Amino acid sequence: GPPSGKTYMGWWGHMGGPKQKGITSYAVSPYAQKPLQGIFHNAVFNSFRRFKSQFLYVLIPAGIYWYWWKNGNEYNEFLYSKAGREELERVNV
Amino acid sequence: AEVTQLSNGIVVATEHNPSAHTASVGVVFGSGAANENPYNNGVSNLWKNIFLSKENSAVAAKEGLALSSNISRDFQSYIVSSLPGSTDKSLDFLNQSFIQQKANLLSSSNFEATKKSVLKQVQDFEENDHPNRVLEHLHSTAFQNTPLSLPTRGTLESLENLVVADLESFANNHFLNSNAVVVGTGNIKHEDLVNSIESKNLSLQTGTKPVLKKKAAFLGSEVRLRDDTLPKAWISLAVEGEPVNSPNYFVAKLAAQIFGSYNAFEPASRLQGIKLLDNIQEYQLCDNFNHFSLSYKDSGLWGFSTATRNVTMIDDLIHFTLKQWNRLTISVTDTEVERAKSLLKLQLGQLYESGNPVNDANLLGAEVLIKGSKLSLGEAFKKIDAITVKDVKAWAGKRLWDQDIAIAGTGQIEGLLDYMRIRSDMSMMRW
Ligand SMILES: CCCCCCCCCCCCCCCCCC(=O)O[C@@H](COC(=O)CCCCCCCCCCCCCCC)COP(=O)(O)OC[C@H](O)CO
Repeated sequence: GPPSGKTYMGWWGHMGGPKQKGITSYAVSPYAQKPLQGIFHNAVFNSFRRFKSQFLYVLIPAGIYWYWWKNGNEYNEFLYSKAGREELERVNV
Repeated sequence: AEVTQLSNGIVVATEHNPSAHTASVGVVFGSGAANENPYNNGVSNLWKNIFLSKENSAVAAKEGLALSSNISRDFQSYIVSSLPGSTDKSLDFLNQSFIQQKANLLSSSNFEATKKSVLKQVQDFEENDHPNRVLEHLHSTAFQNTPLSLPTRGTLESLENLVVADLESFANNHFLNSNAVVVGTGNIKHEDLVNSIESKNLSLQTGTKPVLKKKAAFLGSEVRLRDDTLPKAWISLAVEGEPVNSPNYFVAKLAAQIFGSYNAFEPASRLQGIKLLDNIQEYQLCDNFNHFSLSYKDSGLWGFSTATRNVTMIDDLIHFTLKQWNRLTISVTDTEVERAKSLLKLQLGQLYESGNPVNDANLLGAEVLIKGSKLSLGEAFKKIDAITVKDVKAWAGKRLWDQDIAIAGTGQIEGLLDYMRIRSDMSMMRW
């Protein structure tokens, strides 16, 4: 319809990307491909690599917060198991 | 007139024609750019340029005779035109050039000069000629891993790789007696029939040409030589065609002729044709049409080539043409069949009976090598009057209905749908 305002992209043919020249692509007509043959092996290798690149980012924060929750709970058993009779006073006073 | 053929190793075929008065004689080999490994493609064109480098001075100075050559895929020929009374000296030069002497021609400095000239020519072709480059890339991407996709003039690295060893190997392995045929198109009758069968006129290497293992194939693919600096956009399509010596060649030719060609800037070409021309005339879409049916010994290529400037509507331009192909494969009117018959008769009579004997000799050699005898105009007309709407429908059902296609493009092809929206427009409608 009517032209729009300022934009960082357009439509097909005039998207607005950087000018480039010298790139060649290909394709193999997926009908004549027989696409998947080692799907289980591909999945195994991809999962291995993805886990290899992200060791600590999942193991560390969950571990530290499990430790924090464990500390809170164990303080609770030091208090809230037939023992509050002699520590609730010092907690609340 | 009718042609006469005989064969004792060498085949002598003549098409006598008193209408013309420029006798010609040459040699057509059955091996071209389709029988060479991709190690160094540029050998046949290198030989062609070698023949077109220094013997031109010899033929011009010694007597009156002009020589020319052309190699496309397997019609490698070296035609030597002449005057009607100079066929003897023409064959004398041919004999002195292609058996002995064959050493002074392959001089070193001459070889590097020819190599530089060929490198410059191929670089110029790659830089400038887009409409033929897209077709060459279509050939390259339609026959992947097969000696039918490599370009007919080679690549830069292929030309710069080898020097003399593989050239002489090609000469020894493909310039033989098995697949060599002489031609006598022009204004001669029977002297060619005898002069070729002579003690002095023999061809070296009376052996056999090596046979390839993987003959040919066809798989859909894409190539996108996207150079957005170029103003226009050149794209092409192709479907598995039909080789020569098949009882459907004329049917495919008529199917190609039905849609025909079109030029936007020519008023005559804008005022005829079929429904798709009106559909693309309503909203301007493209400038050129070229419906082709390329046929070689091993396989064929029936497709579509075009060039457009309205880069935004490439999808519409492709969609209309594919829908018209589907209309052809579902329902054809007899009036367009009759007009296609007449147009094909006109174009084939123009092509097979042009005034230049060089083209006639090339066609005669191409027919003789893989046929054994040329098919005259009358028989072609007889075989084309039998083409019917049912035959065209049955043929298009097998070839144009859910078959692999290959697209080659360059320029500004941002709007070109990659592979699925361009292939799923054949059998996914309300059939
Ligand atoms: C009160 C309803 C009355 C009928 C409604 C008709 C419209 C039905 C669809 C309703 C909205 C669905 C949302 C998506 C619609 C677009 C689908 C689309 O784009 O898919 C194809 C188009 O699908 C269609 O819609 C095509 C059929 C047109 C139908 C026209 C109206 C028919 C009305 C009869 C009833 C239809 C509904 C039946 C429901 C069971 C694309 O292929 P193409 O052929 O357009 O691409 C060609 C390309 O350029 C390359 O060649």
